[PDB]
Amino acid sequence: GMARVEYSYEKLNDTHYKLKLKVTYEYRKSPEARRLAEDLVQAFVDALSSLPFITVEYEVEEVEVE
Amino acid sequence: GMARVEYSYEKLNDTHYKLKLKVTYEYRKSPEARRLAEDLVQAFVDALSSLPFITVEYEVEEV
Repeated sequence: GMARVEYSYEKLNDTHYKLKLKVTYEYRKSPEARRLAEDLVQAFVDALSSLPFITVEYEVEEVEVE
Repeated sequence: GMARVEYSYEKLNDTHYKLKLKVTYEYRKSPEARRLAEDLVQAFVDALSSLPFITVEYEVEEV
């Protein structure tokens, strides 16, 4: 399908960067692509949240088709 | 299909960091899932690598 990731981030004094990711993707009505997209986005979520020197917030947006 | 993202990192400064990623996935015979997995990886990477406080090194493996 197709995917997009735009972000907002904020830097305050002595406070590690705060990051918000907006994840939008289309799975073209394919169940395997939907399962794989949710598993992969979640896998990226677990990797980025674990980073201790940055605060990560998420917004995921599924789209059936273009 | 299932997917997995291994990760590591190291300190460059107290603001700049180096993030390493290893993405593994399967597409379950679905062409749409395969391209979607790759577009998702490219989107995350381009977004993270555009952050001035992050440098990204990554590899992708199919299973």
